[PDB]
Amino acid sequence: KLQITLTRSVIGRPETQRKTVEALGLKKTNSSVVVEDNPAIRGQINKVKHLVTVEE
Amino acid sequence: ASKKGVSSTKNGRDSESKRLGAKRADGQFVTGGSILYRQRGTKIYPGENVGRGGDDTLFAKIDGVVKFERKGRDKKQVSVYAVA
Amino acid sequence: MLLPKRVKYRRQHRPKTTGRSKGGNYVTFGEFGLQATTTSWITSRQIESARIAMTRYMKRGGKVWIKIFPHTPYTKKPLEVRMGAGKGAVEGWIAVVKPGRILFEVAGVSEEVAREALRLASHKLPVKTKFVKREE
Amino acid sequence: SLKSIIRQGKQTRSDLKQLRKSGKVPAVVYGYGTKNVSVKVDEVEFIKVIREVGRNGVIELGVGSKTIKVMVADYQFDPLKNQITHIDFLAINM
RNA sequence: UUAUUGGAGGUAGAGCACUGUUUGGACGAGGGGCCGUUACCGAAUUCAGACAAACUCCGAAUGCCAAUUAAUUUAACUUGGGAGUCAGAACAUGGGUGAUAAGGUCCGUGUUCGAAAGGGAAACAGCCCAGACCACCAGCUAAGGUCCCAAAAUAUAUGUUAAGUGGAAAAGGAUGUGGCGUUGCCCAGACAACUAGGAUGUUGGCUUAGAAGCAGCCAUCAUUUAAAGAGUGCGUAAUAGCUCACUAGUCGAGUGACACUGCGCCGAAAAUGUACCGGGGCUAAACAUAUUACCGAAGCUGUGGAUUGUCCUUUG
RNA sequence: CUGGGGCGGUCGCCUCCUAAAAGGUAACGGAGGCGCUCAAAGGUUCCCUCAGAAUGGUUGGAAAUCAUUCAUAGAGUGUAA
RNA sequence: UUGGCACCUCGAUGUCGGCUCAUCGCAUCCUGGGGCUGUAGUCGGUCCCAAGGGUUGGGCUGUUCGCCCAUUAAAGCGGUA
RNA sequence: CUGGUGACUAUAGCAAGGAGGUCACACCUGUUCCCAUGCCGAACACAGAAGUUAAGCUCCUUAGCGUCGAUGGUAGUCGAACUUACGUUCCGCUAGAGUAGAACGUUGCCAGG
Ligand SMILES: [K+]
Ligand SMILES: [Mg+2]
Ligand SMILES: [Mg+2]
Ligand SMILES: [Mg+2]
Ligand SMILES: [Mg+2]
Ligand SMILES: [Mg+2]
Ligand SMILES: [Mg+2]
Ligand SMILES: [Mg+2]
Ligand SMILES: [Mg+2]
Ligand SMILES: [Mg+2]
Ligand SMILES: [Mg+2]
Ligand SMILES: [Mg+2]
Ligand SMILES: [Mg+2]
Repeated sequence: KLQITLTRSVIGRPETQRKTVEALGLKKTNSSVVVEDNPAIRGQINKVKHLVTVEE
Repeated sequence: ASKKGVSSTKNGRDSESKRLGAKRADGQFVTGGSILYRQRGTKIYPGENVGRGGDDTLFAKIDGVVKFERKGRDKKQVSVYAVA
Repeated sequence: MLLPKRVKYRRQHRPKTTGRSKGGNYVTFGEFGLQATTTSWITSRQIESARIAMTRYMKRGGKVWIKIFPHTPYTKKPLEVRMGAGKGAVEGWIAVVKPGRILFEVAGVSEEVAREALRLASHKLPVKTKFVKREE
Repeated sequence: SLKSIIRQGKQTRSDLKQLRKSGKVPAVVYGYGTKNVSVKVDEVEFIKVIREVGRNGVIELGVGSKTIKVMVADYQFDPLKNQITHIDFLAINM
C-alpha cells in the first residue's frame, strides 16, 4: 500500500503529466489516494514524482 | 526614408509530401489488402503473403499478423502470417 | 588567407557553437600548442594575423602548423536592406572553435620562445587560450 | 612499482564526479587470469608509479587481497583540466 | 496514463567506409634543365591529424505504431440541432532567416495570457506560486520572505568579501585576498640588503664613416680565480664613464617558482533629479554551506450556507 | 502574394535539404527538375555482368579495336533528385 | 548618423530652416590645476582633473551644413518630439 | 566420410601454406546425332572413357586482411531543480571510437560409404 498525495499543482505543467496525475486518481492539490504498489503504479509515480509525495 | 532595391530568390519550390513509411505495426492484425509500407524502391521487401505494388507499396495478401523481419545482413522484409 | 578551393554549397546554415571540441584536442605535430578555452568563430583573417605574428617572432627558426581550417562560408546581406528576399552573399570563411581545440602548434624552438610566440598569436584571436605541451 | 586500488559497485554520474573531485581515477582491470574488476586508484600515486616504471612498465596492482601484474592498456585524459579521467589495466600473462 | 514485449525510422553524438572539404610528413609510374640523379614530381600510393543542412561504415535519448497484454483512471466513438473562430502575444526550448541584432520574422515542442481573479516579481497581460460557488475578526502551507517601511529569525554553526562588491558589461591588466596541490634553495647559512671584487687574450671576427661587452650579422671560446657574460641595463659619434650578472664577506630563518580553484579590483562617459538595492538603511540586514523555527494566497483544512449530480436509499 | 505599396520576382506539378531518427510542418529559406519520351526503352522465356587500371599488340596516339590479369560496384538504370 | 523592426498615435501626435526663450550632459573650445615630452626660452604635442562662468559680427545659399571676409581668450560637441 | 539440397547478420569470407583420387566431381577425348557460336564444339549440347590430380573441387593449419566484439569510461539525451551562463546540478537511458577478446563456421533432410 502506498499513500500518494498531490503536493504541487498541475497548473503550468505539461498535459501528459496532468494525464498521469488524473490516471493516478488524484484530483485537487493535496488530495490523496491509497493504491497497491506494483511496477505500473511505480512508473506513474516516477513520471510525476516532482508533483507528488509518496508514503509507504 | 531611404529604401534599397532587393533581389529575388530562384528557389521557393517543393513537391507535396507523399506520406511514406509504415502503415501498420509489427504484431498488428490486418485484413487482406491492407497497405503495410509506402516507399520508393525496396527499402523493405515483401515477405510471406505480402505483395509489392507497381510503385513498391507493400501490402498484405491474407488476413493475419504483420511481422517485420531481418532479410540477410543488410536488408529487411515484412510478412503477414495467419492467426491460429 | 585560407579558404576551400571549392565547396558544394556556398550558402550554409551557420554551425552549432555549443558543446565541446569534437577532436583535435592534443598536440600531434609539434612540441607546443595553443589550446582554446572558449568558443568562437575564427576567421581566415584572424588565422592569418596570428600565424604572421607567431612566425615573425620565431624568425623562421621553427615550424608552425595551423590545426584549424575555415571550411564554412557565412553570408551577409547588402547594406541597408530589409528582411527577406533570399539569403545573402558569401562574406567570409570561418572555423568553429570550442574549448580544448589546438589552434596552432610549433616545434624547433625553445619553450620560452614558443610561449612568447603563442602569446603574441593569442592576442590576435577572439578566444581565450592556454599554452600546452605534448602529453605523455 | 606497486599501487593499491579499491573495488567499485554500481556508480551514478554524481558518484563518478565526486570520485574525480576527490582525486581518484576510475579504472577497469581485465585480461589474462582475471575477471573484469571496476576499481578506483589515486591519481598522484598512479602518476608516481608511471614515472617510475615507464609508459609500458609492469605495475603490481593491489586488487582487494590479490595482487595482479598489469600494464596500462589505455587511459582517458581531460586536457582542459589536465586530469587523468579513466584507466584500463591489462593483466598480462606470465 | 503507466508497466512489459515487438516493430518502423537515420536525428543528437560519433566517424571518415562513400561524396565533397582539408593540414603536415614519407615516397615517387614516369618523364623533363642535369650528368644518370639537388625543380615540377603535377600522378598514384602511404602515415598521422581535421571539416559537413542537402556526406554516412555507425548510431542513441525521446517521440511514434501496436499487443486475445496487466495496473490505475474516465473517457471514447456514431448520428442529428445550434455555434463562434480563420489579426494572436510573451516566456522557455529545437531550428531557418537576420548580424549566434530586435519586444524582429517564420516553422517544431511546452506553459501562461487571450478568456484568470488571488500571492510573489517595487509598479509590470504573457515570468514564479496557484485556478475565486457564498459567508467567518479560525488553522496549515506554495512561490517569496523574516532590521524599519511591512507579516515573520537583528536565528544557530563554520567560512569568504572590504569592493556598498552585494545592488549593470568585455578583451586585457594587477605583489588584493582565501583554499588545495607540485616543486627549487636554505643554519655545510638560503631570499633581500650592505662591504669588496666584477679581471686577462680583447678594441673576438665581419660590417661600418665609427661599431671598442652593449646598431646589425657570425661565433660566444681560452687563462688567474675565492668568482666575473666575447656581457644585464644606462651612457658615448666611437671611446670613456656608471651598472648588472657572478663570487667572497656581514646578517640570521625562512625564501622563490609553477598548476588548479573561491571571492573581490581596474577597464566603466549622457543628457529634467539622487536615479543600475522600491526607500530608509546594512559590513551583514552581503555571499557559500548546513540546521531549526516562523510569516506568507481567493491553494488546502475547519464551521455554516446555495445549486446541480452520484450513491445508499421513503426517512435523511 | 509582398517584412507598407509601386517596381523586381513568383503562382500548377515532381525530388532533396531546412524537418527536431513515425507522419506532417513555414519564410520573397538552400538546391534542382516537369508540361515529355519509348512500337521498344513494353510482356515473356533463355542467357549474360560493369566502370577503371596494369601488362603485351600495327595503322593506333594517354584514350578506338584485340588478349590476360586485377578490379564489389566507384558502371548502368530514357529524363532532376 | 544611415538603416532594420512595425510596438503607441491615421473619429490628425504639424513636417525643414530661422526667430524668441532657454535647460541639461561632458566625451572640455577658452579660462583654472596637473603628469609625460623627441619640454632650452617663447611656443607647442599628448594625456589626467575640472561643467563655475564664458564661448563674435558679416558675404553666399531656404537652407542645416559648408566655403569665405574680419575678429576673439575661445569662436566646443551633443540631448531636451 | 563423400555427395546432393536447404537454414542461419562472413564467428561462415579473403589470403597464404599443405594433402587427396579405381568409387564419385572434374579436368579430359571427340563432333555422327539433338543442340550451339552476331566468328569460334571456348561456351551451350550431345557421344565417350585413353590420360591426370596440374587446375577446379574437397579436406587440414593459421589471426596477415575482412567479419564479430565486451566490461569500464566518455559524448548525447528523457525528466526534474537552478539558471541565462557558447550553462550548472541530480536521476534514468546510454552510444560512436577504441581495448580485452571470439572466430579459418554451425546445423536439417536425402542417397551412398
Ligand atoms: K584573446
Ligand atoms: Mg553532428
Ligand atoms: Mg509556440
Ligand atoms: Mg479577443
Ligand atoms: Mg505556520
Ligand atoms: Mg514586523
Ligand atoms: Mg478553495
Ligand atoms: Mg518593415
Ligand atoms: Mg519525419
Ligand atoms: Mg508581428
Ligand atoms: Mg482624438
Ligand atoms: Mg571629465
Ligand atoms: Mg564649464
